[PDB]
Amino acid sequence: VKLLESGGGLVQPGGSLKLSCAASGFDFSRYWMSWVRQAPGKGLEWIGQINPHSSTINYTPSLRDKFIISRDNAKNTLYLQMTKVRSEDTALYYCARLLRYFYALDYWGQGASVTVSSAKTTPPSVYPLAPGRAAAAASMVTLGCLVKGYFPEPVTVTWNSGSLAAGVHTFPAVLQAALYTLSSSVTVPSSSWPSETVTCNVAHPASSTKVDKKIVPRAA
Amino acid sequence: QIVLTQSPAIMSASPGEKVTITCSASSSVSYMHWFQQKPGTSPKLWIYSTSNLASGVPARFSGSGSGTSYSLTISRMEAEDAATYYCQQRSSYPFTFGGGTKLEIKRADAAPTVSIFPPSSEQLTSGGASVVCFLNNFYPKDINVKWKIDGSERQNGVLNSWTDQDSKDSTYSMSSTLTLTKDEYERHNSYTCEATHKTSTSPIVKSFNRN
Repeated sequence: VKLLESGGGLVQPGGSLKLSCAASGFDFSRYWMSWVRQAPGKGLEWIGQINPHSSTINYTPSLRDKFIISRDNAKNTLYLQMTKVRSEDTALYYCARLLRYFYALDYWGQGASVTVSSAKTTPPSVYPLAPGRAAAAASMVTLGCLVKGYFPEPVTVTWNSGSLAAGVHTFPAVLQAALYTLSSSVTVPSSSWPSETVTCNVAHPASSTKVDKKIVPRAA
Repeated sequence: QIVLTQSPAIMSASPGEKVTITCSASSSVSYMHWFQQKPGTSPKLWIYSTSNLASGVPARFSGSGSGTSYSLTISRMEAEDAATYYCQQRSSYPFTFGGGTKLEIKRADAAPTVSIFPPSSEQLTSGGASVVCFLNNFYPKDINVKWKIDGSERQNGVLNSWTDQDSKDSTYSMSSTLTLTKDEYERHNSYTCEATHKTSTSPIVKSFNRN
């Protein structure tokens, strides 16, 4: 059983958009389906609900005129019409399966992210952070990577293309003017760096940018 | 639209601790449902129709209630139970969710490991300077970080970000970035990242000087 959402991305406020949820693994023509949304850093908000014949569809009263729910059992997909979107419509959009008819939302997709904003897509600057000019008697050494001034979320730091996993923290992004910033620390023993390559990988799909920043030691 | 109010809204619990989360309804409902969410993944059905555990949910869980007050109970808190729990009603349209309750696990106290980083030379070529400071792997999450330029405390342009509990060691981390204009950065000499945590009465201090 799988639910796959798609159709989301950056939208200007006042704009329109269309999510689709593709269902497989079960007999889609038999289930009431639902949309739930979650704003960033916020709780679940029930959107609506629709039956197998599209003869009874329920909404949260607000957004009942600006969101339209529909299904296409031949194509095994559920939809969400979004029109008149505003800033507060910025959320991750889940499609879910109401178990048989009565009660439970038992399966969920991963969500389709929607950012409602007139701010324009912006790639990050990516700065390597090597330690204080020195040589410590430290048995471990901590390196950092700075990802600054992008819009919108998300972004994706790895270290050595996902081969350095233990000892990493990736701090959550934070807004500022109209742009995000995050950083990711990683800690390794002194024996391994700088004798070995550690590299900050940062990809930002919304601007189709992907940049690598080797962490070399400081200089003069 | 029945409104659901959860209590408490955040709580830490030691392993083996009994945990109880309350869901209140503005008007009576006939059942309550509960969903578990961990960062990154979609909500998972936990308990449906008040006291029935969903598939895979371990026995230390249970639900009950009636009317306008339901609850979820973990008999013995476990590290893997640390998440956010939502209640949901399905006895009147529109269906509604509680605000959620974030549940964290307690562990031994831990002093942070503090690292400071001067601006990359590449950033300095652009006319902008960021001093970044990493406070890593501490418990509890309550922590005070301050920036001193030339020994003088600094408030503007500081930007912090904590990670959630680490899935490995249940510890917290936070980063603190002070952003300046490059012209400005080159005006001063010493730069200080200073952190005060209950694990000690002496603040942990990191500093560097330019040149």
